[PDB]
Amino acid sequence: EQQLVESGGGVVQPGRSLRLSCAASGFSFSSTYWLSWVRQAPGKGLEWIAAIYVGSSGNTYYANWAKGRFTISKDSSSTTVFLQMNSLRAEDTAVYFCARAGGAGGGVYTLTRLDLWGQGTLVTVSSASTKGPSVFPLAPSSKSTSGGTAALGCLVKDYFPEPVTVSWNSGALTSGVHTFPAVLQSSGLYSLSSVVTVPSSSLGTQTYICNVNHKPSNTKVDKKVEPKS
Amino acid sequence: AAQLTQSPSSLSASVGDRVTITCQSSQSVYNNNDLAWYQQKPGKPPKLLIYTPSSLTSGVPSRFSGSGSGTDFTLTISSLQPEDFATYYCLGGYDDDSDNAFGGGTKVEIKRTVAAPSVFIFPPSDEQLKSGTASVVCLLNNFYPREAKVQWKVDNALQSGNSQESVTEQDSKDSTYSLSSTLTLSKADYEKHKVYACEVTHQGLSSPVTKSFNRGEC
Amino acid sequence: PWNPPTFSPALLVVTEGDNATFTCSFSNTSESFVLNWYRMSPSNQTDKLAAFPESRFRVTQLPNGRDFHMSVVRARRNDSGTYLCGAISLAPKAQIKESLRAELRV
Repeated sequence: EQQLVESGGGVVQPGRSLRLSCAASGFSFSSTYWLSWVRQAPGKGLEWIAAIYVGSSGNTYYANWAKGRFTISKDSSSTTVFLQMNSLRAEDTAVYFCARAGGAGGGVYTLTRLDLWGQGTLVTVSSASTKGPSVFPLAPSSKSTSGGTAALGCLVKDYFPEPVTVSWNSGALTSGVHTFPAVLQSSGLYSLSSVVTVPSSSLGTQTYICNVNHKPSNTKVDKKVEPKS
Repeated sequence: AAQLTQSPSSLSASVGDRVTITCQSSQSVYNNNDLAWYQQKPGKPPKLLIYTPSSLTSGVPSRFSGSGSGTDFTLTISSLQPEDFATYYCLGGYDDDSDNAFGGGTKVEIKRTVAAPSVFIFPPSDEQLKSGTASVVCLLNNFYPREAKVQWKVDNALQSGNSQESVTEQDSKDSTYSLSSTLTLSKADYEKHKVYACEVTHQGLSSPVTKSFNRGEC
Repeated sequence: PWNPPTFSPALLVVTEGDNATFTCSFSNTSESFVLNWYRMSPSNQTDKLAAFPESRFRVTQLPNGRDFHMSVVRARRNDSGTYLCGAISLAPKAQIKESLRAELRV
């Protein structure tokens, strides 16, 4: 029943600040416990930021690179820990996890013994503004078919921020679907591709629609993908 | 200042194989064993596997073991299971906790037979062309291993800086990869030229393969 | 090299209604720390009974600096069981080191 839940993520503009929260459930902050913030940029590795002793003394511990730009603090009365992030820069876009160390019965505890984690919250540092994608068909042609299988798909271009979901035929088509990681373009907008491989004999007998959802912009697109003349 | 180096950055293995991942520190970790290993799966938080200073009574199957003391550490998976393919991270603690850091991680992926990519090319849609922008995409499907080189050519001029790509995780049925590359041009530039070519270099090809089209030809 | 505290003696035998005193020794290292007194329950869970920075279970520091008296005031027969102490260091290095366990008999 013990839980950590991170909140406060979202779009923040470079050079500004953001405060994140870690709300704990199932235990009290009196002693034996430290809460840590750990981050992970899209597609990269884990990175430890800082930790705080929950309990009266409130000692803080900061990674060398984070000192003077991040501030960690606590509120025992609502079992919540805070991470203050200043002078935000683009490389700070990441998922931010809080993790707990400590307890009793385990013999030895240090800050490397992080045995309880939240799901993390996404912070994107960017000056772009919310924009729904343009959905374009990747039409199946002789140049996309081989050995009984044809490739078709949807290009979901120029949206902000993450995420977007794609499905095919309202969810009836699931085998052969490959949706790719998005790419961040120099415009500051994202773009991704979703392709499905289907029998060559089905084209012209079976219709294919990709269903694109971008909730930040309240965009919903059904794009029929068919062969071209 | 402590720097923690993890090797290799990725490896491929089959179920049943023994894998060793090593982790080496600039300076001795605290009390010579303040070091842990973590498993992470896509979209999921990391999970503690090994806590060296007091080996866990948790649910690590016997096949996981850590060794090493001071500055060099090893994670061994003696009989790799399907659920073990994941990324693994070491985490070092030091006399000053301000030095604590993760290693860069080791991705353990599924080994298979080498397989050359199927390559497909898609011209920009007529919908997008009305908008003033042209995106041409090149799809690489069913290949192994992951390393692949996509080179765009426009009228046999080799493109740089106007394309981007991304790769799937290993395919759930045959453990291959797929790759999507997008070359993006202005409509004006797209309509100045004729031959759009996607040239692919991969281990499974004895020499590079090219898929191309002439705009206005179909 | 971990040097965990000690919990003296491995076995107290007492009679019901009697003062029972364990003694937990956390060598030197007295600059920023908390010391917990635990009892294990049937299910191998750890229950805090008192702590040095702080009435049936009293923890009192000794003149030594390093030695601590951890004592049950009115012994009982269900107060009986297995105990240990935990040293929580906050500086220079964040740490918990637990003692080995000892038995109370009464």
